[PDB]
Amino acid sequence: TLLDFPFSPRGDQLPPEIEALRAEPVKRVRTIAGDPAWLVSSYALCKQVLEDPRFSLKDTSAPGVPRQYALTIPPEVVNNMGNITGAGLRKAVLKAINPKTDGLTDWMRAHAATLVDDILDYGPPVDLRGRFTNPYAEHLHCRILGIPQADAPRLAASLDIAFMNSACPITGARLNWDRDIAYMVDRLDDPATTGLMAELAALRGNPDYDHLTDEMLATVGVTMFGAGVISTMGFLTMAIFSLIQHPDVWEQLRKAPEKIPAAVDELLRVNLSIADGLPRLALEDVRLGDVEVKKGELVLVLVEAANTDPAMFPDPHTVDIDRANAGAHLSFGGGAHYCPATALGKKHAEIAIEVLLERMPGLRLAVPVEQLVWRTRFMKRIPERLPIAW
Ligand code: HEM
Repeated sequence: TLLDFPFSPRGDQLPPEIEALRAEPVKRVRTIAGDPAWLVSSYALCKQVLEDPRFSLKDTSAPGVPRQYALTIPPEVVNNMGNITGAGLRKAVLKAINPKTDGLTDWMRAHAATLVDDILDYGPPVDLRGRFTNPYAEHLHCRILGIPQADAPRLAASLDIAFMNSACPITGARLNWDRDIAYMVDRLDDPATTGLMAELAALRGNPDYDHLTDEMLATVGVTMFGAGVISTMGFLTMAIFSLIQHPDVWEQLRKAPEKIPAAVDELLRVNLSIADGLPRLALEDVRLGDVEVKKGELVLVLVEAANTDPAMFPDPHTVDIDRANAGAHLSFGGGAHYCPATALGKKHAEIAIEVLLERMPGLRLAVPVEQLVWRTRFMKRIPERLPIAW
């Protein structure tokens, strides 16, 4: 029957399957859920799908439609950012994730210094994921949300199930969802709560927002923490791994730290942290390249193939931190559903790389690359541990 998608959980190299997709930039695949989908792999056609309102994100959660994998979340939260905007909270949300809000940029530089010094004090080797990228990501999201740093562990423990890419519903996902919601409701009335959750609590009783239940405000906190932490931890872990795989680039940034912002664009382009496709349901019959896509069919945007399309990025496998169009990568999506937290994502990664170059310039892998354990059937490619020495 059909070519199975996805291809490999290994994040050390592009799956070999990508090369054969170049002759068939729209190809029918069988998904994890066992459903047909169109896998789109050229930069031009991926951009077209992301920018065209005939390709719906919201409709991928409708009942009975072809799926990539099973939902771990209630259906209505697939269009989270739209339910957020619709409810009048967009302003509060966009403020909390702005890296210029309440000294957030200064806090990230300061806290990254603390986490790396704690690692330096213990000596090598350490698991960089467990001891740096996890807490750096989780603590950022505790600060944004206004909840205690000490609660990061209970909320992060959910994400190993929440972002699974499973053929079947997961009983653990519903139990974790209900527990994290109940926790976030408790934070609304907690006198200690600050940040986004304190601003969301304050809207209650404001006549305009009588439609906003405690569960609905709690949904904003839970989904922001989950999406934000898995994305920042996933990307940053694999951006550092890419710098370990390209020591010449690590060395360019040691001598030229002013190039770090541009280097993060080029790492967004080549990193292999995305293990799935960006899903869209066709609202209408659309010709996409050579393929007549039918109304109600599932389309998957393959970011890692788009970002290495030589038509758009000549010499695509070269990591060039001076690449003029590095910024045109699809790793933050595009069109109506473009990541709203790109300023924070970039700044978070820039600062971590800056602090590691300054305080741990001899950073290297502590194990043979083949001894990494790649997480299977998960939305991200990540090594369970990233053992490093210096
Ligand atoms: C740091 C690296 C990050 C990466 C690589 C990343 C990547 C992405 C991508 C690819 C999408 C588009 C999904 C699609 O088109 O179907 C997206 C959307 C989104 N991201 Fe990010 N993201 C990052 C950080 C964050 C953070 C820190 C937050 C914090 C709250 C966040 C919240 C969201 C939300 C709510 C959406 C949905 C947008 C919508 O439906 O309009 N992201 N992200």
